[PDB]
Amino acid sequence: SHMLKKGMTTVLDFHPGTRRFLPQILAECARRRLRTLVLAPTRVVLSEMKEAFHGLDVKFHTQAFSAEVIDAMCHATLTYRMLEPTRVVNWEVIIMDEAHFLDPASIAARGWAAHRARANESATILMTATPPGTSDEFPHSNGEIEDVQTDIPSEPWNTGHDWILADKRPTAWFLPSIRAANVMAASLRKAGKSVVVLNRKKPDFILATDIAEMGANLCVERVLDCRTAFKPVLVDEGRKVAIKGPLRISASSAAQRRGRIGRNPNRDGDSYYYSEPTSENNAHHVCWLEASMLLDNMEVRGGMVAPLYGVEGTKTPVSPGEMRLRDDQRKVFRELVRNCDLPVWLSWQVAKAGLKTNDRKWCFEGPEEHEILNDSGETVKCRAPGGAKKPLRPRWCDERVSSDQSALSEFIKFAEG
Repeated sequence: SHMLKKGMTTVLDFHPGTRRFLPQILAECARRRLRTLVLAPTRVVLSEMKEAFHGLDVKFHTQAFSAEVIDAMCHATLTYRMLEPTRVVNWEVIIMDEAHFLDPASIAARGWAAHRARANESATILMTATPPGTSDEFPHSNGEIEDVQTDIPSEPWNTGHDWILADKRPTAWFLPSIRAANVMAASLRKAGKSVVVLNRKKPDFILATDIAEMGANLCVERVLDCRTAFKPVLVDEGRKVAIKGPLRISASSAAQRRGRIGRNPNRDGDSYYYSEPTSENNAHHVCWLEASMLLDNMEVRGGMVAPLYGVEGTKTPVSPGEMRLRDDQRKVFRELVRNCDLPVWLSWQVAKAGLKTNDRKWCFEGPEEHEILNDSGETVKCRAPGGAKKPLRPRWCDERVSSDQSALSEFIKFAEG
């Protein structure tokens, strides 16, 4: 009942299925004239807020926050302004929608918002059906759900899975990779089905690798779940970032994938098919340390140190405050992540070293074991600073910059300029 009181932290575990409650809690924020911050996990959810808030006086920051008692923005848009030594904003209420996403900016924002609550500067409200620290693969739903443990193919099949296409309800299918989704998509369309592939009108199939691109608009009665995903994992005693998979997903991630169906109280019998078990052993995933780096470098009133939120403090391998940088170090760290589209972990390695954004030498002073290949198997090479064609070796290896042709291409454009 004291949601909007400074010092209060409140988790709201509404059944899935932004359009009803959030407009109301913002209204009382307006009547109380409390400076409110509304955080969204994705640009999709942020756009749905624009429609849901049309009768409200809310400032949306769809690109930057460089300047109305309610502010609405994405987690990343908040994290990156906090990386600058700038004017602190006394947000008295902080509301986070879908406070369960596990990208580093989302995690660090939870610890940031949770810190302002403990510091008595803000009231913090987290909204998610799967709060952090919950590990239940089958939580409550509005309508009853049919759970089925069964073998689900990852590649197209010519025998033994009649039940998939024999069901006619609109279906969402979570697959390990976009490559698998694209391959599967063509095989389902040659089978006569309508397919839509979500990536960076009702189809018979919607294929995606996560729930990030899915708004509340999506209408689906059945979910197939490979329950796997590739992840950026820390390897080699934590001095390299490698991509590994297909790995198991956590119980909350499977609960969120399953949460796409069962949203109607009137409709029972929605079906969720899965095979793989889940796993919570993910402390070696790089996103926790990347969340620490970000949070241990976001501006806070008083310059104080904050741990990650709740159970997410157990997952990070460092200790609160450990990844803080000097301001001159940090501005390269902020500039490299924001405008050069480089992984958070890698950008922190250059800032701890002391190099500068326009200097691209570190792309070259690396050992040959750090050399990057291509899809055809050859070793790529590009222009070093000064026009010298010198070989491409990162001083710190982060396999995210060479995961596909699109990655190392744009990583080369970073090396050349």
